[PDB]
Amino acid sequence: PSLLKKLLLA
Amino acid sequence: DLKSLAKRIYEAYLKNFNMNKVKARVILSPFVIHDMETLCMAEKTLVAKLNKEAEVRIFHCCQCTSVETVTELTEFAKAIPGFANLDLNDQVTLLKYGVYEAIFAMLSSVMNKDGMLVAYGNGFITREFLKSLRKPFCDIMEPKFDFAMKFNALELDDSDISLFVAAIICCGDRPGLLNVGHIEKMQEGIVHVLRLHLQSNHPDDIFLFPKLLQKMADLRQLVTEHAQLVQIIKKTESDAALHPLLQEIYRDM
Ligand SMILES: CCC(CC)c1nn(-c2ccc(F)cc2)c2nc(N3CCN(C(=O)OC(C)(C)C)CC3)cc(C(=O)O)c12
Repeated sequence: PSLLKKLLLA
Repeated sequence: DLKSLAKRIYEAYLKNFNMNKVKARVILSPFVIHDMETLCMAEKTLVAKLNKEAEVRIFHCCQCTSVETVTELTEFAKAIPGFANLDLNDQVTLLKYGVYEAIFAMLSSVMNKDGMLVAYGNGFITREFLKSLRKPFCDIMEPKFDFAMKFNALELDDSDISLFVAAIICCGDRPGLLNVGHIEKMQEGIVHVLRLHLQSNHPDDIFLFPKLLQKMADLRQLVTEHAQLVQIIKKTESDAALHPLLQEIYRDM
């Protein structure tokens, strides 16, 4: 799991 | 709904970006950093203490600004109608290749011929002082100033730039995209709305839209050459530890 996915999933 | 697309994108622009053109133009009309002395003077008040070379200090401050802007660009893209409906992998691909094109486009709003704003509008570093730095740190912002000088001559406002940035993010040309036809449809709507907005906002320049199309191609080339400078620093500058989010963005670009 990638950091860009963290900003998109929030 | 495409009737309220320009208004919604402009509002998401004003909502998510701490710095815009009308705010930067107000400040540019604010401590000045023009040498090593004024740089240390500004850092005594705007940076917290918890040692590195001045070129690495400006490097870390600039890359930190990019990290916050990526977060703002992520939230901005979420407010674009249809973006949240895409697959999660497609949303990652659009942001990965789009953020730095939008960042250098938005960078023009805080740039003039003599320098750029830093530290959220609290500082102003001069163009010559950036060129007076050692290589390769002095070769970073110079091509961005050149792009900004031609881009600022178009005299766009925040309403124009908001649609321009939306068109940059919603680009069906990014490598590895899945729903290419639907993203192309999203781009078509944003570009068409941008076309009408440019016709209403800039009736004195009926060829402004093809000018902006060329700026999109200029930004992609400016980013690809910028990524080559990122790898030079990553490989030959140990003190310049690169942010993990920026590591993930530049990787496999
Ligand atoms: C190439 C390594 C890389 C580190 C990943 C880097 N090194 N420098 C640099 C270092 C020393 C210096 F003397 C001038 C520059 C950089 N400046 C950037 N810019 C872009 C956003 N930034 C802004 O203010 O963004 C708005 C206007 C609020 C949207 C100004 C700084 C962006 C990056 C970047 O690739 O991440 C970067």
